[PDB]
Amino acid sequence: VYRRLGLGPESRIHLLRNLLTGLVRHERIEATWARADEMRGYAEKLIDYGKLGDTNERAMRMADFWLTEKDLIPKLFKVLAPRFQGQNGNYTRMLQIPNRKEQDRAKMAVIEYKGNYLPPLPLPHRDSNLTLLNQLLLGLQQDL
Amino acid sequence: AVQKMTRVRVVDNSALGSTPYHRPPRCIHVYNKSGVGKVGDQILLAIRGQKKKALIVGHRMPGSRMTPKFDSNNVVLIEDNGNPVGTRIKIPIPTSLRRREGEYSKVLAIAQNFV
Amino acid sequence: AAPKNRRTIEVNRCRRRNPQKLIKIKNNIDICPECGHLKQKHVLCGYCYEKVRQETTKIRQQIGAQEGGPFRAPSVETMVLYTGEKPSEKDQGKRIVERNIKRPSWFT
Amino acid sequence: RFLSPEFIPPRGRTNPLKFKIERKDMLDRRKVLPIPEFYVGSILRVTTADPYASGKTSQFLGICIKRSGNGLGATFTLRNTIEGQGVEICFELYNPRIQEIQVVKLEKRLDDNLLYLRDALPEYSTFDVNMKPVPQEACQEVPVNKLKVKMKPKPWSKRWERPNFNIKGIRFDLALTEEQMKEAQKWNKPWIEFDMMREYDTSKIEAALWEEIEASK
Amino acid sequence: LHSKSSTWWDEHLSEENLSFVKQLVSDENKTQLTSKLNPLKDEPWPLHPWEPGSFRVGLIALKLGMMPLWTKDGQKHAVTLLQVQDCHVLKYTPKEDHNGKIAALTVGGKTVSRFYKPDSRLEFYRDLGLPPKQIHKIFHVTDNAVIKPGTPLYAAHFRPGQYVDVTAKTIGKGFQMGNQNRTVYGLKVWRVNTKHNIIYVNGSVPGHKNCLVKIKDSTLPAYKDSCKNLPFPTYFPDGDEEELPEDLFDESVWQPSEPSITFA
Ligand SMILES: [Zn+2]
Repeated sequence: VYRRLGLGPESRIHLLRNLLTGLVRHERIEATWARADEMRGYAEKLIDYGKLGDTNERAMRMADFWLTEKDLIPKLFKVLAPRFQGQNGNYTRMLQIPNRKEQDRAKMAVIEYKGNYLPPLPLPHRDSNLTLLNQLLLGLQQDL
Repeated sequence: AVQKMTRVRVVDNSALGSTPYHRPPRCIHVYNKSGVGKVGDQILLAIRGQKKKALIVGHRMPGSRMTPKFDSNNVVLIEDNGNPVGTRIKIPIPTSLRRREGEYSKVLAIAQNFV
Repeated sequence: AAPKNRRTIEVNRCRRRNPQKLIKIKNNIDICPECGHLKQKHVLCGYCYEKVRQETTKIRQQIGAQEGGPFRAPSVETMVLYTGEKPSEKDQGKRIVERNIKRPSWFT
Repeated sequence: RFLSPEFIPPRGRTNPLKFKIERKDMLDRRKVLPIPEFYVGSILRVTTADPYASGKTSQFLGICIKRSGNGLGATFTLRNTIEGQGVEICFELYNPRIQEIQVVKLEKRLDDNLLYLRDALPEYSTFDVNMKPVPQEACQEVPVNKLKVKMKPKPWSKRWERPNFNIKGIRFDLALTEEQMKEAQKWNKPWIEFDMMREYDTSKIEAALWEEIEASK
Repeated sequence: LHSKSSTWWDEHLSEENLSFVKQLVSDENKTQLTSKLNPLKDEPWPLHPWEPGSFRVGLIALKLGMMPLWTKDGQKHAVTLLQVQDCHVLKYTPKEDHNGKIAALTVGGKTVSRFYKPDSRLEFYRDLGLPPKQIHKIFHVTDNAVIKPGTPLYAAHFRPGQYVDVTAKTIGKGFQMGNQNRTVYGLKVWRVNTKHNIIYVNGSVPGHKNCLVKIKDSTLPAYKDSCKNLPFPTYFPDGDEEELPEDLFDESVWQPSEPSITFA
């Protein structure tokens, strides 16, 4: 249930720790698809710790350990946590990007923090209902 | 439990068992189709440089649920004729030996302590 | 260990020209209306993504200069404003990033 | 609100319907036989029908050392020293042959598992079988015994000194030097305390179970 | 380019239309199942009397899991849980046209989605009027025991106290294996849950949890003719001659809520 990355399990935590810290600072990070999926679960769980409250000692310990840069700790409790108070989940959005042209052709994906101020990503749009097929289905819906 | 080697405590008043000896009483053979010896299984114990059959009454191996796990391996000496070598047994002996297949009435009669 | 005899070119040709060893064609190729370039069905367009990604660096460059120091991440929300757009009351109490360029059409 | 451990389901692919059916039978059995609330470290006396004996029941008294299993198959183990012999018996909560369950002394111990008590001195594990039940306070938490047991020589069943075990009821200082603890601490794995991949939360399940159990009543 | 392209059912389905499609599929499945609920009211094939040497059809069930079961003797017996889901007769094969020795009947259960299946499989099931099933299995059934296709099969076909045979594919282990059909013989049935169609069978069943299995009457010589005292073709809830209890227990089995067993 866990990918093998880095030179060891501790390196994976440190690698995951670095990735989590980078995401918070920028809110949008591009990395290999396998690594991005691995870090997605941790990011969502951290927001739950932020929602728990700043005064929570466990959250403070967790926030301090995971976020190397301490200026982010106020941001989590005063920017990230307040923003997603309404939402119950799905805080992180991960999308596929064309593979890197670095001679290794690794699978590339982009993971972003939802609600950010960054420019909107070019997300896919479903087919419009004005299409012939959709219109026919709409007629069936109306009859029913 | 008691098996090849597996120094056991001789819970008996038999002369060889009762008398202190510098080497512990180990087992040489298990009288069962399987090689594992548990409570109620005859074994070929060794005492005072002599080979004497012993009956296992307790083991430290994890057992089935609803049963007490002994912290020490206890055995009772049995003569060739089938009568126990010792006339009394000090450690509490489980009463399941009565229902166990074999001849256990003699040992149970000699076992005053039952748990 | 070496082969007992040289392998014939005819035998070699069959092995390398076997369909299993040939390059397979892909039927999942799609077109990007936005850039007019090709794409895969499960892969987003890259020509347009280049505009957004490189635009982000320009925004990030402005942010880096504004902060001016390491470990200076604000504890308040941030917003980006382009020329011709003025802060509103809702923008109060939020870090403001100013861009000389006009509001991009794609960016909303 | 005390929700017994067995009701809490474990993570896995087992069908939820099994738990729903199992809970109904458990609730039905609880009416026939009342299961008192108890925690590890509590001394209990349980009456069970004797299969070897004919029409004879027996009561065994011991300190609760471990709780295992879930659902109808949940079991609890209580430890005692009888005739100088440490004995631990595992009792299944819903076994039909358990006539009655009596909590002689309801209390909790420093650690949720008391396997180290085997390595502790015999007196900490010795309890009188005939000891009468002591009074308990309903609107209170179970008494928590904070006594730290003393261990026997270093050779033990498990390396309790290791941080992973994190035993808080052992007098390590008496038998172990601070340098030895540092050697044990080499297996700290500090990321384990911060790793969220090993976390399983049943609080929502526990809360949901409470209303369902009360509704059946 | 005039070349083939890859498409899926959800490629061009809009969010509003996609929600409608999901509702329509549920409606179709419900209507089809209800239509086939009553076999006796759908021109049932002639019923024949039981005689020695008759073979009844088997069922397909899902392996829910295992749990301990207690008997009135105080003994604890681990039992495995099998659930019969959407068991229906699909295709009847004549004796001569399938095997000169005996005829066979095809039964499938565990309905599956129609989105990611070839039209050929859907076409066959559309004619039968039932949603597609995960697995097709063939059961050898005597002429007297033949049942019209589309007849719903329920866990009540078997009864507590009857020994049964279960065959299932073993768990695959990869290159080191497994994924081979194996059969377990002489498994007694302890209890049947009518409401959820759960049969409680003694012993273990090969395969992982939630794995489909094939269930048929025990073929051991001792239980040569057990169908005499059981529903000879099958149990028909449509007739409803007498409603069965929700939970069926074997006599030796100790039901929960009974008095604590005392070994007197
Ligand atoms: Zn484009």
